[PDB]
Amino acid sequence: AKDAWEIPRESLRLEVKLGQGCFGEVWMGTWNGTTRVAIKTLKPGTMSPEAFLQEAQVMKKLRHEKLVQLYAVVSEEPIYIVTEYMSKGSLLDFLKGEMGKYLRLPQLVDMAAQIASGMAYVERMNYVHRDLRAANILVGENLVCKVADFGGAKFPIKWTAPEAALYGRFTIKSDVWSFGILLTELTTKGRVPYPGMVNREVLDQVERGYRMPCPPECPESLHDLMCQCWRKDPEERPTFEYLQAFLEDYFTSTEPQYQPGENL
Ligand SMILES: COc1ccc(Nc2ncnc(-c3cccnc3Nc3cc(NC(=O)c4ccc(CN5CCN(C)CC5)cc4)ccc3C)n2)cc1
Repeated sequence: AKDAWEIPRESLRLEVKLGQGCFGEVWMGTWNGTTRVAIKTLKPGTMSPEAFLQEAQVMKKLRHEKLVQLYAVVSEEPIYIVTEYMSKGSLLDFLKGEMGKYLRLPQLVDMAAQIASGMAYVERMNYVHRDLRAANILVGENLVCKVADFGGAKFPIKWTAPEAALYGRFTIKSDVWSFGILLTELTTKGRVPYPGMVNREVLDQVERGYRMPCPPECPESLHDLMCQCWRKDPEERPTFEYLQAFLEDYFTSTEPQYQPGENL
């Protein structure tokens, strides 16, 4: 006796290795021979089985067309987590790669709108992401983007709100700060934010009120949105609901005069 999420081990086929960790592996493959899936492995005796199925428990109560969807679990060791497959890989890779170069503002704002949509769901459900950035966004056909999480210790300090990096105060509002940084990533073809700066200068500078400038060819109105996401006070930051609707309507309500340029 166990979950309706459980599947028989023969229904899974692991076709292509998408990468490795110290806790296991991730593969693209097939489920019931018909459906393309992403499959995550737990190397047994390298981390708690309970600690691995934590994610799966969380992903069970999560269901949105812009969050990576859990498909199934093999909940006894060797454990397996199975999700939908996103054919185009990370937004980060997609932005810097050969696709990057044809993306203009209308595709990029649309992508931001989807991510804001997935995040407004996270907001509605009172969850926190904690590592929102282009490396945790997945791209599918048709420029579908979805919010993922691939997993102190380390720090993506550059994407992380000050009250979070410094005192561990992670909220939906610290995700909003990150979303602002993700907007720069989307407008610079995936360049690392705060160019030339290192972690300590970023922390020193942002604390004194430095904010990245408007990217080249990015409308000021979009840079203003970023700046609202970067307000010193976490509660001055807007909601993802606001963000989602601002970006959906962008080319009618905010930049109706927009003309394509060289990069954006
Ligand atoms: C060329 O290169 C590639 C690479 C990838 C792909 N296509 C692909 N499509 C699908 N998934 C993967 C994928 C790749 C690598 C690792 N994981 C992947 N997906 C995946 C994702 C998850 N989990 C999540 O995304 C996730 C998302 C949100 C949450 C919410 N929490 C966040 C944490 N908070 C503190 C609480 C709330 C929790 C978990 C679990 C299991 C798997 C297998 N790749 C194609 C080509």
